[PDB]
Amino acid sequence: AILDLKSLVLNAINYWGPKNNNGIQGGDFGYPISEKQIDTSIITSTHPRLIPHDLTIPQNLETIFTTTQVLTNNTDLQQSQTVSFAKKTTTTTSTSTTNGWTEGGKISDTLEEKVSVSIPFIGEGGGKNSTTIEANFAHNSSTTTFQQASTDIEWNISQPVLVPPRKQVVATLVIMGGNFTIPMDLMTTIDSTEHYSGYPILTWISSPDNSYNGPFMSWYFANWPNLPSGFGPLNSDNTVTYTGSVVSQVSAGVYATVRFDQYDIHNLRTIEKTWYARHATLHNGKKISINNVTEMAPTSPIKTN
Amino acid sequence: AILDLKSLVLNAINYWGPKNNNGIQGGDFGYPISEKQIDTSIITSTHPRLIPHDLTIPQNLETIFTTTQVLTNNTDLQQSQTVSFAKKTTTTTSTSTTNGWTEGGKISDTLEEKVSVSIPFIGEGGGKNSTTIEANFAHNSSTTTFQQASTDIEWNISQPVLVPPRKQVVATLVIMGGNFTIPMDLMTTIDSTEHYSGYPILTWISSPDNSYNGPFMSWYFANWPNLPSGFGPLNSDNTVTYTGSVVSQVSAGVYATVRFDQYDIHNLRTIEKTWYARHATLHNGKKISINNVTEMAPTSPIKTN
Repeated sequence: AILDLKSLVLNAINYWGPKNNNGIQGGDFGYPISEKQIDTSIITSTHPRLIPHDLTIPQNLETIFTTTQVLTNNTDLQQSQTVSFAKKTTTTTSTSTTNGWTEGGKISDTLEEKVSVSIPFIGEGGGKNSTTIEANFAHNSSTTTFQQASTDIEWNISQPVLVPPRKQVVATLVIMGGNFTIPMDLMTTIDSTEHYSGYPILTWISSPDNSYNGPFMSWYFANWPNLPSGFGPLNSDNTVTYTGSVVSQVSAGVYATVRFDQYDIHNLRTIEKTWYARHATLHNGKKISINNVTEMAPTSPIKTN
Repeated sequence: AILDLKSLVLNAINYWGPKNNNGIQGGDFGYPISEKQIDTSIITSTHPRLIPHDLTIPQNLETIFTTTQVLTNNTDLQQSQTVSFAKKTTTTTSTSTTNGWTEGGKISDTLEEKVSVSIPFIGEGGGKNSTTIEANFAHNSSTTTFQQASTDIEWNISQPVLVPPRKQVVATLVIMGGNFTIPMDLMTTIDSTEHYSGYPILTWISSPDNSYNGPFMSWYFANWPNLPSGFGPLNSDNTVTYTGSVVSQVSAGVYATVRFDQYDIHNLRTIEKTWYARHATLHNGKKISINNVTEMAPTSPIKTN
């Protein structure tokens, strides 16, 4: 859930009040105090960090783009030709907070973070592969509403291919992608715009006639016996880190292959020969063995001793 | 357990052999082959990484060192004196592999890694605190035997203290430490000293007369249907990462305080007054509010509006 930090602060104040006056020397604030006697607008959220719980089970992929290039040689000499693809695709992430916090109902501005996430994946025919993708993730600890972010990438594939005399070679680019659900921790640190004696002031406590006030320091929040589980200990700078959580839905292209089909130039109905470029290209630009993502186990010759 | 990678490699070879000869073009290796027909000594373990599963429950501490310094003023003028402590302590870690692997029973050389680990801790009186310690961890994926490592640190505490006329002030240093059990992942990557077509060769397969051989490439290991769970997919460089595990026992000093007791110089039997230095010192050298680790809630004055 999205916890109401203002309510929790009020509850902590009303716990300590009758016991030690929240450390304030003097005053009659009239415990239990009303929410009208505090003002938590000075609370800040700092150092936000998404920490993915990286996927380990190889994920299924689907074709997300396919296109062709036609290469022709109507001469009697073999020609070294070059096939080049340049395709822009957009990775999308949709991130929703499961556990988070808000100061009294306030919705903070959504922030964006680049995060590296593991993408284990299955090739055509069932091959198991591992890679990593860096993508933009939007996040907002104050609401469960989905936060969208886009990351544009470019698939740049260049390939020399030997085109025999009187042949047409068709090159087919296929990009495989998937939809992945990635849970992450979302840590945010509670601090304040105001401090006293080294402690964030989570609110001032006003007397019922608003004539005087005293500060509510973070020590009293961190050490409040009924503090909910997601709130951490006092940090070395007297802030308190909340360990929240999100789930992100990630739609991304993962790898691309190039297939070649050769035809007699006079008969473009019948494929004479088919083969793949020896490497596939990953999202992150790395090249991997084509055998890893197709039904072609790698072969080798015998060696004499 | 410590898996026998040599046995697993043999099993993978004998799975694929009758089906596609492990991709080797020709030869009669006589499946199922004997362990005598392989040699996995070329397998390497690379990129070892300890990844702690960081502790979140604040841990209990005990006094691990205490010493004193005596400051004396037999004059009629207050004196600003300085108390200084310099104490060396040694953090120890003892790390045992739960899940790992060995090549045929071989025990690799133990390696050492500096790792940062979270240390949530409880102060005197119950205060909750958070810190981090960097320490040496020894690790060895090939054996369950404990691997020890030491990390020396220095506690340097310097404090001016105002000593009234005709008083003795005794400064007592107390260092609190604990014993923590930290589970970690231990990732190691399987590679080889030899490669063919971009793939690590996990072994050569020899004919029964040792007259010829063919390479067993990593593709066949990663895609062997009975591969045990800890072995990952093919990486982008055709290696295979094993996700192993260790448990480490960590003995470390966490924080230090300095207490002052004041006596009339003529009566060293009766404490007149006691107070603490306003900050404690952490293992990592940072200073924290003394209130965080003692039974002294922070106080504040009232402010007029």
